[PDB]
Parts: sequence; structure tokens; C-alpha cells
Amino acid sequence: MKRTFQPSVLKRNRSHGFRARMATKNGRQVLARRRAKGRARLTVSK
Amino acid sequence: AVVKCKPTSPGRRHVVKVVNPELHKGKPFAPLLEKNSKSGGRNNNGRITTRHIGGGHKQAYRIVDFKRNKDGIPAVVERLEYDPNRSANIALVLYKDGERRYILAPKGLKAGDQIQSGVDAAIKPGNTLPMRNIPVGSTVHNVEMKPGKGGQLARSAGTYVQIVARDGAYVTLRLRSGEMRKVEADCRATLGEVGNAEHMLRVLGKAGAARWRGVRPTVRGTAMNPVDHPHGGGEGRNFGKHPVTPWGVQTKGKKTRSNKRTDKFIVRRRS
RNA sequence: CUUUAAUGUUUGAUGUUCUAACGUUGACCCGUAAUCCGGGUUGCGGACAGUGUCUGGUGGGUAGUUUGACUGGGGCGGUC
RNA sequence: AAUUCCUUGUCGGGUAAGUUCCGACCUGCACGAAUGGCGUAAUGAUGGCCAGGCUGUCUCCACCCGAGACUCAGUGAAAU
RNA sequence: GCUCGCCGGAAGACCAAGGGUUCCUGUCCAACGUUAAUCGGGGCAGGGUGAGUCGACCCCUAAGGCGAGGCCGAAAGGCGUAGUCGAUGGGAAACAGGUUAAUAUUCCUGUACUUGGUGUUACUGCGAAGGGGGGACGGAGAAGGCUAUGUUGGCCGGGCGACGGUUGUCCCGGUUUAAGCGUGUAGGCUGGUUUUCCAGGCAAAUCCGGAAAAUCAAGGCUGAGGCGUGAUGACGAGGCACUACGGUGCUGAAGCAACAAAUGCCCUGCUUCCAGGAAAAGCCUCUAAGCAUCAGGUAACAUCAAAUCGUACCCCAAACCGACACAGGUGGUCAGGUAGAGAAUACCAAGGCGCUUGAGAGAACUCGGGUGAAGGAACUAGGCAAAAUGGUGCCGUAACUUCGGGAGAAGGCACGCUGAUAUGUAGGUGAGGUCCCUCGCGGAUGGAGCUGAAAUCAGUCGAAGAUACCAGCUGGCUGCAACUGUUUAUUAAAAACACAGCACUGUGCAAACACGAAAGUGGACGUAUACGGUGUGACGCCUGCCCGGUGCCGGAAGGUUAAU
RNA sequence: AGGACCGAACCGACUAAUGUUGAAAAAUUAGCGGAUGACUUGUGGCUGGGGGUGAAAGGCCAAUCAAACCGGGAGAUAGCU
RNA sequence: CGCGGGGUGGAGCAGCCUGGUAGCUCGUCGGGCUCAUAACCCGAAGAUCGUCGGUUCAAAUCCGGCCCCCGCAACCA
RNA sequence: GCUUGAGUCUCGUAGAGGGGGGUAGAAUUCCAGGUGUAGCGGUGAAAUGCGUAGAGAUCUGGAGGAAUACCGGUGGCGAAGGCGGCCCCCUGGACGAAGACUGACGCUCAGGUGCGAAAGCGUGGGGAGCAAACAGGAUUAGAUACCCUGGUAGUCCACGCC
Repeated sequence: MKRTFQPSVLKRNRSHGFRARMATKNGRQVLARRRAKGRARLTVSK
Repeated sequence: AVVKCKPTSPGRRHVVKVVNPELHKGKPFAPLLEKNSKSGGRNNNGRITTRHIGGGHKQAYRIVDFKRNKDGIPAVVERLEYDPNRSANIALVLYKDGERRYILAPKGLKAGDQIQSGVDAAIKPGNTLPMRNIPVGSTVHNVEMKPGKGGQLARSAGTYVQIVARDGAYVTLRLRSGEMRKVEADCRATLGEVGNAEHMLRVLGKAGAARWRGVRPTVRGTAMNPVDHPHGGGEGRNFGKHPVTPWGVQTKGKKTRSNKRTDKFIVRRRS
């Protein structure tokens, strides 16, 4: 049957994309937490 | 007029269309036509502030004139458009100077009729003049609450406010709800009851009819669970809770009216 | 002191009137290529309205909780 | 009776035989009028019952065609 | 390589989405592949994606987002004006042919088209964030005109044939060609032209609207397709030739007609109904600010430019989403032949496949199917499941009814092939010829050719002619819900929910009510024939009694009564 | 004309059988209901946790829902194994 | 079976929970009224409290038991 | 063919004839307000009811609906049903006078068609007064009635039935 993941690169970047994260203070706080964890893939991107 | 449909199919059996042949079946006058997007009953926050409404057939907002600011310019009527946004049909008036505007159509109105605004015009139907100049007891519509505001009272089809008495700048009115209410004498009012009185006789017929009217299903509280509505629950149609809106305010008999500052203008209340 | 008689005077409650506070999801002008907002003029209200603090009422709309034990399984009954 | 406990109520009809079905009786444990009452054509992957046609559903299984089961070679799990 | 079998409205052929090198060539077989494996969507090297015209970028907005100021909010921040983003929509332009192991509307050949820039020449008032026009829009239906496309004939080339006949009423194949440019057709819309005036188009306007006359009646716009040109070119069945024998080189027949025919096109049409049917730019036009010798615009001519990114490959699947090379899921486009109402079904073409374990044996038992004496629900909780019915025309058709139904009620009959009627009819199409013309893509008369039902009659074959696949079981009494619909994705599809209708009640507009501690939005750019809530649930006949209890409404005299 | 009739695509899920360490964490095969509308579907938006949305089942909200998931309070607390 | 409620002239009800004189309406009998009956008017009789015991000076009133009547409960697998 | 039947034409006359649209005055009720104080209303008698929360009585203003006083007359008109304020609009029939004209064109009428009080019904208005149903109070042996205090459909309007 139809699975829950039905990818669309546009909708993906609009949502979890870098700029989307830079919008709200909360988003920027996410990026703070990820750099602190030293994670290579900060956000998914082209 | 009223025309009952033949029962060839269910959901057609009970339909009663209101044909109005004296009405322009072509396209409306484009320059006066701005878009109106559906709200879906959802505000800025995106929440659904008003239930039910949503969906339904698309429609464009005609710009109907209300202020009737033009004075002393005679105006030949042209054709009676259908206005989906309202209940009453709207005439496409043509002033002598070439500008056109839509206006709500009074009962006695026909194509090619002469009608004028301003303090002079006449007591002929369709004329918009300040109520201080209007004879007592006469029937009027599109009354304004305040001068220049546009028009408020009596716009729905077949409705008409009836002037009752004058006193100073105030003038009493019998609103269609039976509520007596004072207004300022200088407010404009158009003569004659609004047309399309047969609007109420329509019986839509099938369920789908309401759907493209923009309406959606109204679920009874008793059907919902106790968490969703103040009613609801019980094993087999129990009830016994005093009737209330979903938000717990008492319905059926509760008074909700309280503006204080508008109280002075009212005289009799509705009954 | 009985009763309150008139006047004066302090305060209290009504009623009518006024406008300058305040309101204006009334009109019109400017900022301004702008249905926002502010400013200005004017009409409409007008000491109400409305907001703050205190206060009585109402309030399962919402929240936190309680709702015993014995018991020839428990519940009901009975009992402490 | 989607409501009736005693109840397979009583009578009729239906069947060789009918705790169900249809029509009535009213003794309504505990129907009932917009938490609607009573009828209702048409509609229903709805509930109950009867009949015709039809048949391996059955009396009562029998044979046949393919896929596995079985044997060889290769690969090679699991729950416990 | 030969044969066989399967799909063919797909199990073919293009794309988007999404993957991200899986494509191709060599090489390798450890691992991966449910076996082996010389093979691969696996390992390892190398190659491969060419654009002014396709798409994106770009211009313009929709829903919606962000939002200078601003309003509001303990802070965070919320809302929102100007603005600025945002395609799923709108906006200039290209086709055919050849070519590579892998790309091509991108390369090459041939022939085109657009928008800018710059210049030259000739003319000329040009110019907005402003005005107007245009762009710019629903559904349903009806045909008519065409084309794709196909069939047959003719034409051209080949064949005369493994076992009877087969040089002929015979067999097999091929018979294709665009965009652009010219012509403006069927067909649709519209009365045009000049003059005169203005309470309008936040200012003006020579445009737009409106009002008067005068004047001719056509003029104008849109428009599929056809016919020319493009094209004495290409393409081309096959032959001529070798060939690393994979293929390349060389040459080249005919290339028409009739008919049928769309769901494609004219048709952003027409008719009709109501539920009453995006915005903005590009485009055209009008002037203002302005500048007029300028500048700037218009036409012609030349000339430059058209950047940057995607382009391979899969794409109903072994490459996407399902942990898998997983009987699942996923949008758009094309859609041939015979029979058929048909995109169903059956058999085929192009085209692609035989589903990564096989080989035997022919027990029980299970799965998926076929058949059955005689009886025919006796089985069983229950006719569950099977079986049966099943088409097209004609006959005929009940209770009941809201007069539409019920109804495809029920129940019947006919049905193939051949001949004649008619060496194929009625019908459709429409040639030649001839007639007429405001003369062409014209109009009449004309009937050649082609296509072609259905019926009656006669005859004929089978046990059986809707012979296949395909393709209703029917009737009666009754409950409940009026109906179509919706519902527990993953054990409940119903009598539940909705529903049109009815009633009560609220709300006079800065409405009630809701979301938000506020601003503010929705309600509604609506106004009591409206809008919110609650209950009942079409239609018909109806809706009785109780205000004690509880709740609401109305009234304030008196008692009680908070802060103060 | 029609929330008309029959009936493919398309959407749905009524009955039965198989499957139940499946081919598959709800499918297959045979039949079945709707199929011009209260239809269906693509792209893109908006609504959020005591909240959303709901033709109402306490259904759905990333295989999880009488209160999502993730981190933090936190080594919660457990007269109980 | 568990609990609760009741039994009173001829009928229906009080009075019992507040052990110290048993009432109300109807019915019955009697006299009037009327031609007569009904209605109406005036009078009178009528129980000794389901029932066997206890308790008390005294029990229809309190207590227990027994016989009927009445209502609720009689459940979860 | 004729004109005495029947019919048309001319001037008129009377009339609650019909339909439509306006308008007035008296009164009832309702509302707001003043004065004023203990009863009012009702009945065979009472009671319910209303009323010290200020009734009724009284006066001023206002709002509404319906019906239309005396005129009104075994008067008039109309086929019948029926029709009563005043006023306009549209219109029917009758009658009289004098002639003129046509020339039996007439009478009745099954079936048919139309009109048809009140009540009733359907949709939508309106709602004073009155009032089935209903409620309470009395009367009575009982009183599902008569009487009293209330009161819904209805009565009124438009359009359809009957």
C-alpha cells in the first residue's frame, strides 16, 4: 500500500532546509545543538 | 417565479427552483468585479473560528454601491444582474454622466426606469434620500447607521425597514426584527422594499445543494463523545444535560446581548 | 426632647443640560505610487463607554484530587 | 414489537412436523408523540421468512487436470 | 540461430516526480545474485550528457509566507501596511532528414523563426508607479466541418510456390514527406464611418464610457483544415558491393485515388442551465510629470547578441516509496489490425517478455480447477460457497404509487451460412460532365465510383447459430433507515453520521460566537428572507396533559447581602 | 434535465477461499458497491499536543494516540515481583 | 433469598417513628322529603388494630417470631 | 319572405353589483407617563383572577388590528352564494323614453364547464377584539357542560385547494 514517505525535494528543503532553520530562534538553537554535537551533516541540502 | 420540479429522480422530487426570467443571463459588467477568496471559516491563526462553512462553488465579489454619494444626477437603470454574494438581485445603474454602478434592486424596479439620489429626487421607489426628508410611515431599505457609512439595515431580499416617527435629529424605525430603534435623521435611506421576496420560498432539495452554497454538515452534540461536546455520551441516545453550545455557554433562552453604549438608541426590544 | 418650619452651609442620591477628558471598525486632507498606522479638520457620541486594583455572585469551560476496611473471591447487605 | 420477564403467551396461516416468519387478541414486567408517534412509494454489498430455477452444499463421495507434498543435485532458515 | 509460449489501453513507447552514473565498452568472479554462473542493475578501469527556439533560470501574479515603518505583547515574540517572495497557472521563437557502442527538436545537412542591442537611411511629437482596453477563464449538451489514423483499389517491384490446385477474380511487400512562407475556406462574433457635446474614469486625455445627430450599409476581427510552396530535395522496397565479415560504401522503383473515421482540432466556439464561474504582467492605446533643433518613437536595411544550469539511464519498476533484484503503491502523454456498443473481452502487429533453483516420480493430504448416475437444501447456525441466469430486436408485463416509477418486472419468440429480392438494396459519400457567377478554397444541375445497413422469401449444415471469451438469477410477506452519500486506515459499513425539511432560541452590526493573556482576524466585504447554536430528520396524518423538581426569561416591593 | 439507469478506466472494500515464521507488519484470486458528482486526483499551501481536524468511530495527526514523537526534570516513584 | 413497606369497622384512608379518650369520607340502619324512588335534610349503630409471644402499671403505638400483600436487589466471568 | 318573439343603437335614471388602490372617525386592548388610594372584576350567590411590586378610576401622548354606528327602511342591487364608512380607478347587469335597425337568430338541456356561506386544508404574512381545544373556579350526587376568570388554532390579508 502507499507508504508514509513520498519524497519531494522542494517540500523537503522548504521544511527542514537550512534557511527554514535560520528563520526562528528555535531553529537557530537546533543548529547550535548540532554544531555542539560536532555533527557533519548539519542540515540536508543540495 | 416559484416552480416545483418534476420527481424524475430522488433529490429532485422536493426541489423548488425560483426562476426569475426578467434577469440578465449573460456575463456581468467586468470593471466592477473584484475577487473574493474563500475563508473556509478560518482566521489569521488558521484555526477554524466558525464551524460548518467552507467549500462550495466559487464566486466573485461585485462592488455594490451603498454610499449613493452622487446627488442630483438622474440615473437610468440598465439590467438586473444576479449577485451570488447576496440574496437580492442587483441592478446595473447608468448615471447620465456615463459612470455605472450596481445597487440593490427594489420590488417595483424595471429595466429602463429613472431613479435619482439626493435630497431633491422624488418619493418614487429606488430613490436614496436622507430620512429627515422622508414622510413618516413610508417603507425604506438600505438605511445607514451613520451618514456616509454606506448602508446597513434592510439589505436581505424582501426586507424593509418602516420609519415610524421623527423627533429631533433622531428618527425611530421599526426594524424587520420588530425591534424599534432610533437613528440620526441625516442618515440616507432608499425608498421601497428590497426585491426578490421569493428567496425564502426556495427549498434547495438535495443535500448537495447546501454543499455548493458553501455549507458543510452540522453534527449533533448527542452524536459526539463526552470529550468533544458538552452533550454526548450515553449508551443509547441518553441526554438530560441542559442544552448548551460546544463551549458550555447555555443555549435556548440565554441572553447574550450587552454593548451598554448602543443601548440608548434602542427603544423596544425584539419579541 | 416632641415635631421638624424657613434660611444658610457641608455632604449624599437621582433627574435634566454642557464639553474639554475619553471613544469613534463616520466623512474629508497630508505623510503616501498605502483598505495599516499616525497626524490634522469636522460630525457623532460623551463623562457614560471602556480598561486597572479591590470586591460579591456565577463557573465541570479547565485543572488538581479524594471516593475506607473487615469480607469464607469481590460487589450488595451487615458491622467497626 | 429491534421494546414482552413468565413465554415455545393464545388463536389463525404457512410445513408431514415451524422456540424463527406473517395476521390478529392486549394481561403494554418495562410502547407512546420532535431524546418524535403512526403510515409510506422508491432506494439498500442492511435484518427475518417463504417459493420457483439451479446445483457435489448433502445422501456418498468417485475419477481427472495442473501447483506443492515425495526422490535426486545445489543453496539453506526459524520459533524453541 | 531455429522453433514454441505470454502481454499488446501493456507486461509496449515517451515524460514528470524521485533516484544520482544503474547507461555503453573492456576486463574479473572473491563477496553480492535465495543454485551454478563464462553472465549482471556486482568488483575494477576507460568512455559517455553539446540547445538563441525543449525545460529551468527570467517577467507576472494565486493560495500562502516573510515583512521597513507601524499596532500590540513580562522578554521571547504576535499581527500586518508599503513592499518582497511564492507555480500547480499566464508570458517571444523550429521542424524534417541523417548520425554514435552510449547523446541528440542540442551534433551535421537542408530550410526557417523570435526578442533585444548598435549603426545607417527616410519619416515622426515621445514619454507614467497614472487612465482605459485586452489578456481573462463555470458546467452540461448538441451536432456540423476536418485531421490523425486505417481499409480497399490503382500504381511499382518481387513471387508462381516443399503434399492436391495456384501467370490469375491469385500471393507478398512498398506506396512516406514536416515546420515555416502564400491563399484566407467551412464556421463564430459584430452594424460600421464621420462630425458635435460632457456633472464620469481620486489630475489631464485626441483613448474609454455616455449623449446627439449626419451617413453607408457592409466593413472589420477571429478561424480548423484544404490547396500551393518548402520538395526537380529527402526518404525509399530492394539491388549493386565488399566486409576486422560487427557493418559500411554505391545505386534506386512507384510514391496516387476513393472510402471510413475519432475521445484529437475548429471550439478560450455555439445553444442552454444555475451552484453563476483566478490575479497580474507581457501586449495595444491615452495623456501628465517632463523635453522638444534634441531626446525619443515608427518603418526599412544592415550588423552584433541570445548568457548560465538540466540533458546519460530507469521512470506502473530489479534503479522511486515499501529493511529485499518484495505478487504491493505511484501523476501525465501515445494508443494499430479482426470481431465488438465499446479504452470491456478474445486472438494478433509494432515492441518487449518467458518472471534466477532445476531434474524426476505421478502416494496420502492440502491448494487451484473439470466432470458426475439417481435424488435436489435432506447439508448447515444460515442456500455460506458453488451452480444457474446472462446479449440484440419484437411481443407482453402485476400489486402498489409521492403518478416519475415499480420495470430490464414476470414470461415468451426470433438469431448461423448461402441465394434471390438488389450480377449489394435503402442510406451515406460524391466524381465526370454540363449550367451560372458579385470569378474562387464559388454556387447549381448532374449522377460515375466507393461504401453500405436492416428486412422478407427460398434453400442448406449441425445434437446445439446471443455456439467462444464476454454477458442480470427471479418472485412473495415483513423489520429498520426516506433517498445518493459518509463511517471505526489494520477483525464492526450498519438500523450508526450526514442529509433536504421542521421547530425553538440567540444576534440591530464595532452583532452574536470563536481563535488570540493584546493587537487583530474569522463571522462577512454579509445585515434578520441574514448569520450562530440546539434538537428532530424527506413526504403524508399528526404532535395530547403537567411549571411541582431542575434550567432559562421577566419583575422588582420586602427580607438577607461583599468590599467601601 | 438528473447527488438518474447499465457499465470499463478511477475510487471504494461487501462475502468467501488462500495466506497467518506470508509474495505482503491487511495483500492475492473470484465475484461485489459508486462511477457527471456531497465525484476523483496531481502540484503547492494552512491548521499542532490538552492542541489540531473530524458527514462523529473517541476515529486520524509519519506503521505509535482516552492525549504524538524527541530531548530535559530523572537514577521520578513502586508497602510489588 | 437480602433489605425495605404494609395489614385498622362494610370500602378506602388516618392515628403509629412522639406506649395514657382510635378518627375522616363513603357505605349500613332509623326517621323526614316526595304519589313513589334517587338526590337532599336530621339522627344512630358500627372496629376493639394480620397473628402467636415478650416487654411494661398500661402496647393499636415499643420488641421478636410467624402468615399473606407490596417495592427494590438477585450482579462479574 | 313578415314582424308581434328574441337581439343591437341612441339620450338617460337608480343601486350595501363586482374587482383594485387609498383614507377617516369612535371604541377596545397594549405601552410609556402624570394625578390619586384600597379595592377592582365578576356572579343567582361566590370563587379563581387582578391589586399597596400602586390596581381599577382618571388625563396626555403613542402603537396596532379588526369592524364599520345613527343613516337603515317585510328598503336596494346581484343568477345564486351574497353585498353596508368615505374617496378614486377598471367594469357587469337591469330599467325608462322616443324612435331606428336586423328578421325566428328562440325555449329547455343529459353529459360538460364555470361560480358557490361558514367551517376546514396548503404556502407565506398579520394578530387588537372574540374564541373551538385546553386550564382553573364554581354548580351539581356526578358536570368531561350550561355560569365565571383566562386562553391556542381560527377569525383578518395574498395565492391555491375544498
